[PDB]
Amino acid sequence: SQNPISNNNTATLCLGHHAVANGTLVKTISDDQIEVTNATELVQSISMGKICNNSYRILDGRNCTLIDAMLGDPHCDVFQYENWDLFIERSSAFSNCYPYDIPDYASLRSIVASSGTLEFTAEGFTWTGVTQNGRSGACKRGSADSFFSRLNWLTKSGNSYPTLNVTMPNNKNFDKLYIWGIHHPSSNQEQTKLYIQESGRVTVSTKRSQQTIIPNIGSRPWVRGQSGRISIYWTIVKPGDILMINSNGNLVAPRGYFKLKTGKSSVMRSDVPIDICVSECITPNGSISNEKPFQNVNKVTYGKCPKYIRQNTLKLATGMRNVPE
Amino acid sequence: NNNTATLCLGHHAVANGTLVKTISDDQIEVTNATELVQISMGKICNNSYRILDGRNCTLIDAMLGDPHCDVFQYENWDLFIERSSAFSNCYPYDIPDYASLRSIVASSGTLEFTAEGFTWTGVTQNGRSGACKRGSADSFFSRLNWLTKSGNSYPTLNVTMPNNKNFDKLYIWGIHHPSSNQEQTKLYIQESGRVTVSTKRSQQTIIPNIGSRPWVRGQSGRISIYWTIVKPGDILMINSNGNLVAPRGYFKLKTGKSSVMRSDVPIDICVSECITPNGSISNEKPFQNVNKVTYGKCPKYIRQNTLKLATGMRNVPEK
Amino acid sequence: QNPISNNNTATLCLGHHAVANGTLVKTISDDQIEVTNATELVQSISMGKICNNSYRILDGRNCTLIDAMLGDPHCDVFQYENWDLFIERSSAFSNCYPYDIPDYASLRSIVASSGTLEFTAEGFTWTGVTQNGRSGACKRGSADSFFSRLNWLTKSGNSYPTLNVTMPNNKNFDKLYIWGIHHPSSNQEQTKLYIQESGRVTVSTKRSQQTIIPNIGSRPWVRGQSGRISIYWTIVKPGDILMINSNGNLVAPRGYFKLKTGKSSVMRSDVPIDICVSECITPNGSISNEKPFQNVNKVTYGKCPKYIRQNTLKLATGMRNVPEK
Amino acid sequence: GIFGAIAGFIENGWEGMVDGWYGFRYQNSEGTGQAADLKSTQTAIDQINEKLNRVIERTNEKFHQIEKEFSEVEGRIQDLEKYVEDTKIDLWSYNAELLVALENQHTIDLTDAEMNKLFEKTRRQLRENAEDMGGGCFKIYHKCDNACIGSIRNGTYDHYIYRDEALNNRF
Amino acid sequence: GIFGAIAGFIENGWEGMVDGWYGFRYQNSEGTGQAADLKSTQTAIDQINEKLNRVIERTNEKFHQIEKEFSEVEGRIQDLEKYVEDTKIDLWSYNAELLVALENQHTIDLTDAEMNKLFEKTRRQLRENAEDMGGGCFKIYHKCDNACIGSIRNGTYDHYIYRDEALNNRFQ
Amino acid sequence: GIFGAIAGFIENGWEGMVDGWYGFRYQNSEGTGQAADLKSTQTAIDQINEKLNRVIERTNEKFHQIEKEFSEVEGRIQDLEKYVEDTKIDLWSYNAELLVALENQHTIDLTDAEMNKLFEKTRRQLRENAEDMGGGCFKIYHKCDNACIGSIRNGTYDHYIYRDEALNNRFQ
Ligand SMILES: *[C@@H]1O[C@H](CO)[C@@H](O[C@@H]2O[C@H](CO)[C@@H](O[C@@H]3O[C@H](CO[C@H]4O[C@H](CO)[C@@H](O)[C@H](O)[C@@H]4O)[C@@H](O)[C@H](O[C@H]4O[C@H](CO)[C@@H](O)[C@H](O)[C@@H]4O)[C@@H]3O)[C@H](O)[C@H]2NC(C)=O)[C@H](O)[C@H]1NC(C)=O
Ligand SMILES: *[C@@H]1O[C@H](CO)[C@@H](O[C@@H]2O[C@H](CO)[C@@H](O[C@@H]3O[C@H](CO[C@H]4O[C@H](CO)[C@@H](O)[C@H](O)[C@@H]4O)[C@@H](O)[C@H](O[C@H]4O[C@H](CO)[C@@H](O)[C@H](O)[C@@H]4O)[C@@H]3O)[C@H](O)[C@H]2NC(C)=O)[C@H](O)[C@H]1NC(C)=O
Ligand SMILES: *[C@@H]1O[C@H](CO)[C@@H](O[C@@H]2O[C@H](CO)[C@@H](O[C@@H]3O[C@H](CO[C@H]4O[C@H](CO)[C@@H](O)[C@H](O)[C@@H]4O)[C@@H](O)[C@H](O[C@H]4O[C@H](CO)[C@@H](O)[C@H](O)[C@@H]4O)[C@@H]3O)[C@H](O)[C@H]2NC(C)=O)[C@H](O)[C@H]1NC(C)=O
Ligand SMILES: *[C@@H]1O[C@H](CO[C@H]2O[C@@H](C)[C@@H](O)[C@@H](O)[C@@H]2O)[C@@H](O[C@@H]2O[C@H](CO)[C@@H](O[C@@H]3O[C@H](CO)[C@@H](O)[C@H](O)[C@@H]3O)[C@H](O)[C@H]2NC(C)=O)[C@H](O)[C@H]1NC(C)=O
Ligand SMILES: CC(=O)N[C@@H]1[C@@H](O)[C@H](O[C@@H]2O[C@H](CO)[C@H](O)[C@H](O[C@]3(C(=O)O)C[C@H](O)[C@@H](NC(C)=O)[C@H]([C@H](O)[C@H](O)CO)O3)[C@H]2O)[C@@H](CO)O[C@H]1O
Ligand SMILES: CC(=O)N[C@@H]1[C@@H](O)[C@H](O[C@@H]2O[C@H](CO)[C@H](O)[C@H](O[C@]3(C(=O)O)C[C@H](O)[C@@H](NC(C)=O)[C@H]([C@H](O)[C@H](O)CO)O3)[C@H]2O)[C@@H](CO)O[C@H]1O
Ligand SMILES: *[C@@H]1O[C@H](CO)[C@@H](O[C@@H]2O[C@H](CO)[C@@H](O[C@@H]3O[C@H](CO)[C@@H](O)[C@H](O)[C@@H]3O)[C@H](O)[C@H]2NC(C)=O)[C@H](O)[C@H]1NC(C)=O
Ligand SMILES: *[C@@H]1O[C@H](CO[C@H]2O[C@@H](C)[C@@H](O)[C@@H](O)[C@@H]2O)[C@@H](O[C@@H]2O[C@H](CO)[C@@H](O)[C@H](O)[C@H]2NC(C)=O)[C@H](O)[C@H]1NC(C)=O
Ligand SMILES: *[C@@H]1O[C@H](CO)[C@@H](O[C@@H]2O[C@H](CO)[C@@H](O)[C@H](O)[C@H]2NC(C)=O)[C@H](O)[C@H]1NC(C)=O
Ligand SMILES: *[C@@H]1O[C@H](CO)[C@@H](O[C@@H]2O[C@H](CO)[C@@H](O)[C@H](O)[C@H]2NC(C)=O)[C@H](O)[C@H]1NC(C)=O
Ligand SMILES: *[C@@H]1O[C@H](CO[C@H]2O[C@@H](C)[C@@H](O)[C@@H](O)[C@@H]2O)[C@@H](O)[C@H](O)[C@H]1NC(C)=O
Ligand SMILES: *[C@@H]1O[C@H](CO)[C@@H](O)[C@H](O)[C@H]1NC(C)=O
Ligand SMILES: *[C@@H]1O[C@H](CO)[C@@H](O)[C@H](O)[C@H]1NC(C)=O
Ligand SMILES: *[C@@H]1O[C@H](CO)[C@@H](O)[C@H](O)[C@H]1NC(C)=O
Ligand SMILES: *[C@@H]1O[C@H](CO)[C@@H](O)[C@H](O)[C@H]1NC(C)=O
Repeated sequence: SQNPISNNNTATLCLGHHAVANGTLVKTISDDQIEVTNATELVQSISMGKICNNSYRILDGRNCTLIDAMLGDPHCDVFQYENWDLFIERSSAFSNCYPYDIPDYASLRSIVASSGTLEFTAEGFTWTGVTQNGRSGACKRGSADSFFSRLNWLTKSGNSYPTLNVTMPNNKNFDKLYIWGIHHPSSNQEQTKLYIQESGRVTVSTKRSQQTIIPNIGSRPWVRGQSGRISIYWTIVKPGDILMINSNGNLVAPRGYFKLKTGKSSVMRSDVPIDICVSECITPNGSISNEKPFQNVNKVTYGKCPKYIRQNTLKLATGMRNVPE
Repeated sequence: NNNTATLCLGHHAVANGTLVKTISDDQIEVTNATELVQISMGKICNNSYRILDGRNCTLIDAMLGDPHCDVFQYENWDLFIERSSAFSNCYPYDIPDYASLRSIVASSGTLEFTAEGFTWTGVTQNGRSGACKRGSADSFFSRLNWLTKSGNSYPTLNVTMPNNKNFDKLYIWGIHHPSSNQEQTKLYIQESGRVTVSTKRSQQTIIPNIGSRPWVRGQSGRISIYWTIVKPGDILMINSNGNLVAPRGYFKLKTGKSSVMRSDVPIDICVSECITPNGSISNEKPFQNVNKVTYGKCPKYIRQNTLKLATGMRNVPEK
Repeated sequence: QNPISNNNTATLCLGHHAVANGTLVKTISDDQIEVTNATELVQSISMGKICNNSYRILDGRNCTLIDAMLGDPHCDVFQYENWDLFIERSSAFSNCYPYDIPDYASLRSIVASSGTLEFTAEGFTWTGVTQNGRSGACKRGSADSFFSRLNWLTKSGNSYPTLNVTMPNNKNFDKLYIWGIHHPSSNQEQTKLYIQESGRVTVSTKRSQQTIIPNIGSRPWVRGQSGRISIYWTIVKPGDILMINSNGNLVAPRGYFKLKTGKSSVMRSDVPIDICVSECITPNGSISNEKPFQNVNKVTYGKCPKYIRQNTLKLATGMRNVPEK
Repeated sequence: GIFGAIAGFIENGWEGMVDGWYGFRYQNSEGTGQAADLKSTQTAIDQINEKLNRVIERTNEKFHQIEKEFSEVEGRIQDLEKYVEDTKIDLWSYNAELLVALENQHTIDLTDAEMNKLFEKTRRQLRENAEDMGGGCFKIYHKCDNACIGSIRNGTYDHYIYRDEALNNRF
Repeated sequence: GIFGAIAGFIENGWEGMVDGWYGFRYQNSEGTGQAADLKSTQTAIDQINEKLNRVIERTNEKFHQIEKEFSEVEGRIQDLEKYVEDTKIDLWSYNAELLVALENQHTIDLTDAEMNKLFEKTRRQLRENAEDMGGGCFKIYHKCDNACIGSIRNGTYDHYIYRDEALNNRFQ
Repeated sequence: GIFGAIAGFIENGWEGMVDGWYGFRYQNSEGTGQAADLKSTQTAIDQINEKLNRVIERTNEKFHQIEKEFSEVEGRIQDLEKYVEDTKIDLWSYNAELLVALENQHTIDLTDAEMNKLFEKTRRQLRENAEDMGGGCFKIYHKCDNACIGSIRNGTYDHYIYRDEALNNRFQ
């Protein structure tokens, strides 16, 4: 101009944008890094370190698995008639009953957890010519030898084990789930002395499905006083369908059925403790905040959760580019 | 005024606009838009693709030769329509890996059957049951052959059947499961059965199971079905001393582009190149919210029932 | 209006660069549009041969992974081998006793991912039975033989006593035992080799078990044999134990294979292997891993571009091209 | 609009105009009039017309796939089959939601750009014979009949002819 | 910026301005001053406020899924379970990365535009009474009290009233 | 493009300009000349060079995967393995298609804007000493040698010293 004192009859009018002192770097299509006024984190990296029980109905398995609790293990009798949204399995859990294996244990674990209930109902299975309630020292309940509370170990009555045959029609409007099994003796003498016949057989069958499993007499590892085993199976009887159980030996009979539902429940393996709080997302690392759209805590989740990603941080700009003075 | 002139620029706009969504805004009005998510015709169009209506038969019953599914003999298709009111009306049966077979047959897209000269020495053929009535009389699956004793003898059957063709053969056989020991020693003489169907590259052996099953169309016995594929230059062999539900021939398998679908809607003449359980749908749009189960030139299924694309500028009506 | 540019005037024009020979790309606005430059993002061409100077490639030649594992006479050169990628040729074949493997693919995957055929012998005591049984269908050198890793057990004198042995895992890694059962051609051949009519094999750990019954019947001759064998495997973890009970038909193991959580695999190809530099491999030879996408094969191994359906994608590395005149 | 033309300095759109997306209105010695600009209109239509075919391909054939509905309860294998499809649906549902918003965002901006460019084109032509009145209107400071307007529309306006007339009335 | 306003012909922003994103700083006879522009500020906030909701819906509710962690090595069915999960993670990881890049790219584009929009909006009102000096500032060639600044701010600037005084001061 | 610079108000490009992307052409008493601009060029190259690295991960290693080729018919297990791979490929094929279309669109817009930004930068320097001819050209209305031209190109052109000379040329 220069005129150190500006004139009365003219004016100046400048335009501009705001700014902050300490900005933050984001990534765009154009730039690798670029400073903005404020940004926000989209990836939940921090867990709460515990499971919140006030949102969804949680159930702690303690030292019992979902299958042990279902089967009816002596030290899992507290779990009778329980329903849940999320069952929790601990790493230190175990079995202290008769040693067993379940062909396709994973599929059975999936079906029970999804239904989300252990609602058992006993039924009047009329067994003819056999001794009910078999007991074992490997499975102790109280001050006596016992067995799985939802299973029935059938053995010979006198000097004869006749061919069993029983009916049980499903007259309800829901799916019944029967859990049954078969025994595997350690020697030929056990087989012959226990169930008379040299070879047992268990033909469970409906109008459409059938299952026949033959025993296999042989030595297995010593497990709580037993070198024998018991295999477990299941058959889902549909509304109107009829259950039939034919066997001439080695039958571990079912006492009743489980009520199956198209549930919205599940099971999870986690070792963190459960505590009083509110959270709608649950991972093996505890519950997490479900406000962020993504998370880097765990791929395994249950409930209203954000989507898992390999990135640990994604800054979304919530403001303009910052240009300090 | 004559000394000056005014020239104004602008753009067009309409009375009734339409709302669309962008990255900037939730709902912003534009001059014209269009829908990108596909309603069904309520019927499966059988002009473009070859459609086959099962009516009261499944693909397996039509294959095995169930009395009320003999209309489906020597049929080929692009899409086999199974009705929910389907049923079996022959001998009660089960099949290990039922769904796996259903897919292989549906994928092939044909029930071409060719009877082969099987010699069965010393056994009664063409066994029949009252559970499987063909013309108000006892009968059996038309593609299977129930063999039993002849006289007081059931000899160890042993037959062979080479593949001297240039394609994969599909054999459908089974094994009878009797209800009691009396049926076993009456029908098959022996106390226990055995069936060994094998090739140079595989083998399947099955023992029967003497046990009572639920009452189905008169019988408490069962039959288990098992399939076996024979490649070009390979050879089939069937050894058995009891309970063999023998095959009469083979089905031709080919890498078709066919499939099977469950549906309960009418089928009639119309023009469409996508098919769902709800019916045929128009494939003009890129997406659809009718059914995830599809077949043909079909739009992609998504969760959303509406996605409005803008085909015009922003709408700014006059005051 | 004056033709000559006055000394009190000047012209200044702004412009962009151009090129005579442009290239086409696709934008959101245009299907084709001419740009000053472009680059390809789809590697559609392979080198035509597999490289072995980055990853260790092992040519399988006439043997498959399983035929090299079991000890097929013409695969004896593959003993105590290790790899990052095993190449199985289509012209490969088996030349020993005819066999099958229930879930053949699953075993193939486990060993290929392990990435090693490191074998270790163990002292199994098969009291009261013959060993080292061999067939005419498996000619090692110019004499009868059998799979080197398997041991065929038959009767001694006139008895096949109930075999029962155990082998604990006191190491610090997983043991993989390859074992099997033999299927005769008839009842006559059954009692001839193994005395007892009903053969049986029970292989059991403390928590799992696999019981197999033989299969009898005439089958097509493969190298002069109507008899067959089925192969099974058993994983024994650190701390667990192995036990094998059987009264016939046992094709016993001689030792264990070492298991690893490796980064190895197996590939089907008929392309030669030679010296070159590449970190990506397909069934069509190695591929250059500079471009982000590729269009050679969906099966890939190593540091590879993502397979897509498109054979060409042009990215613009330059502005809109507008030639002169 | 990011250029700030549509719903910006131009107050509103014209319903009266039919044969074009953009155009001119004017008044002069020979009364009022209206016109439409084809060149700018066509650029808008070309970009918009069938703009998904440069992203989503022509719908291809799909034959036998896998089971998506199940009457029975089977366990492990069924859970995977349901999970595989559930994963497919969400990823496509996202891509669809994403695409449409991007495509719409672009369609708003390209039309907003065309309006701005048409205004700049005219401004450059008039040079210093006219002035921005606001509302996308130009005040021309010389006698401009319909024949002179036409020259502005088709891009043949020579400002030097009306230089001395304009700059006199201007200042 | 692509319009070249922010980090362009505007040398820098102001830390002093705290009651808005865009505004005016002016100097005249009555003194200096400042005033934010609420219309341009709010337009930028409206768009940026929750701009992930227009593509990703808050969060989906999910229950029983497949097993993503295993203890035993099994083979085929296990390999498929692993492969399915990685492909999902890989595809979502890509979607998240691409999303933020475009969102961030767009966030800078719109704010840059707003600064440029307000600049042109001001220039149009001023007509021939002022000149763009450079640095995003205008020299107004007439007396302009705070009442006259408000008239520019609230859109009611009447350039014809000052035109005689303005033009005369420019050409001398 | 959207700014209407490249293939818009500027008629065509220069094949002769090889030392840069953007530049100048001038004419005065001392003849004609052509000079590139390094600032606009560098800004464009930094945005385009390895632009896919900002969205795509550094290609990582994949080891043992599922089987994607089968010589037999197996059914339910095989159909799923084929379906998983088909579903995967179609999604990456789409992601690749959409990415390239967006990045190409971004390239055309950013380059078109850098053209427009250099023009508007020069217009603000010249103030009222020059007029826009159209065709992206400027008519400077005063004595302007190569030393004066040079001051515009590096950004130190003081219009004030020429102003009085230019205003008399423009309106008389
Ligand atoms: C097939 O072959 C196998 C292997 O030879 C046999 O399996 C073994 O059978 C024997 C006899 O039953 C088992 O012997 C038992 O071992 C127990 C081990 O338990 C723990 O306790 C000891 C310390 O006491 C620890 O050192 C050890 O590590 C274990 O953690 C012992 O407890 C038993 O010893 C005695 O215990 C009580 C103490 O009150 C005494 O009263 C009894 O007399 C008892 O003998 C016992 O010796 C052995 O464990 C089995 N091994 C395996 C791997 O299972 C099969 O029996 C064989 N089958 C046939 C049909 O021949
Ligand atoms: C193992 O245990 C099971 C179950 O106890 C036994 O199986 C039953 O066996 C009996 C005798 O063979 C079967 O009896 C038959 O029942 C049929 C019922 O089905 C119908 O009922 C509904 C009514 O709700 C009708 O709508 C429908 O149309 C059917 O009619 C009857 O149809 C049969 O009728 C015949 O029986 C009478 C007997 O007085 C005869 O005089 C006539 O010929 C008449 O036609 C018949 O009563 C029964 O179905 C079997 N049930 C099941 C579930 O299998 C096994 O026998 C047993 N196994 C062994 C080895 O003992
Ligand atoms: C159930 O039915 C099956 C199939 O019919 C029987 O299996 C066959 O059994 C016979 C008898 O053991 C086998 O016969 C042998 O075939 C060998 C194969 O080599 C070639 O032979 C054929 C001849 O037509 C050629 O065309 C072709 O090149 C073959 O490669 C031959 O090597 C043998 O030939 C010789 O036989 C005698 C001994 O009998 C020797 O002394 C001679 O020197 C000569 O070399 C022999 O003929 C036949 O291979 C089996 N086929 C299959 C597919 O398994 C079962 O035996 C039967 N089961 C029961 C219980 O009856
Ligand atoms: C318009 O300009 C032309 C050429 O541009 C020159 O302008 C001069 C003023 C100066 O700025 C120079 O840098 C520019 O290139 C003028 O042509 C010039 O005329 C003068 C006078 O004749 C020459 O200067 C001297 O003349 C004699 C030559 O015998 C000698 O004493 C000196 O060495 C010197 O040359 C000059 O060289 C001319 N340049 C050219 C290229 O011909 C022109 O005069 C001017 N027009 C008007 C009306 O002033
Ligand atoms: C040191 C010694 O020699 N001791 C034996 C002692 O083992 C034996 O007792 C029986 O031994 C048998 C052989 O295996 C079983 O172990 C018996 O175990 C029980 C059990 O504890 O579970 C008893 C139980 O009553 C049985 N269950 C039922 C329903 O009957 C089971 C059952 O037999 C097995 O599950 C079959 O596999 O086993 C154990 O009592 C005695 C008997 O004479 O002799 C000592 O010398
Ligand atoms: C329980 C009783 O006393 N029932 C009698 C009985 O005389 C008869 O019922 C017969 O019971 C047998 C049991 O082995 C079969 O169920 C008979 O069914 C038939 C059939 O399908 O109709 C007869 C047929 O000839 C048989 N076919 C062949 C090839 O053998 C089949 C076949 O044995 C079974 O399907 C095998 O599972 O069974 C049935 O007639 C009835 C009628 O006379 O009268 C009762 O009083
Ligand atoms: C326009 O883009 C093209 C390709 O998109 C550029 O071509 C590239 O030119 C460079 C040299 O500038 C060449 O470099 C060579 O690279 C290969 C492979 O890395 C190497 O073997 C050679 O030793 C050399 O370094 C290269 O051939 C070529 N790119 C490709 C993929 O072939 C061109 O330079 C660009 N030009 C302009 C003006 O933008
Ligand atoms: C736009 O504002 C002007 C005046 O400027 C006002 O700016 C405000 C931010 C605030 O500081 C206020 O004090 C300041 O006056 C308004 O015009 C004036 O309105 C007054 C009302 O009393 C009249 O007395 C004046 O004559 C009148 N003159 C002028 C030259 O502006 C104007 O009303 C307002 N318009 C709108 C739409 O809000
Ligand atoms: C800048 O943005 C941050 C978030 O990026 C804001 O602070 C968060 O506000 C939310 C919602 O009110 C709260 O959950 C927390 O208090 C804050 N979280 C974090 C991680 O900071 C806030 O709007 C701005 N913060 C500052 C300092 O400018
Ligand atoms: C890459 O390798 C695959 C084999 O894994 C090739 O697939 C074959 O391609 C030929 C020629 O196109 C066809 O005739 C065959 O039918 C294909 N498959 C098989 C199983 O044979 C593929 O073509 C190869 N790519 C090349 C050579 O460019
Ligand atoms: C800016 O340029 C000023 C004058 O222009 C010169 O530009 C160069 C092209 C130079 O080599 C000479 O030929 C021109 O005369 C010069 O005075 C300044 O030094 C330059 N300043 C900066 C910061 O670059
Ligand atoms: C910015 O960060 C610096 C780091 O030293 C710190 O001193 C201060 O809290 C911050 N300054 C402002 C003005 O917010
Ligand atoms: C989360 O849990 C997993 C097991 O599911 C565990 O391996 C991992 O260490 C945990 N992550 C933490 C605590 O950050
Ligand atoms: C690599 O391949 C070459 C050529 O086949 C072979 O000679 C060599 O043994 C292989 N291995 C190494 C480590 O070079
Ligand atoms: C353009 O329009 C003007 C207006 O009258 C007319 O003179 C002329 O014919 C037209 N020129 C061209 C080249 O179209």
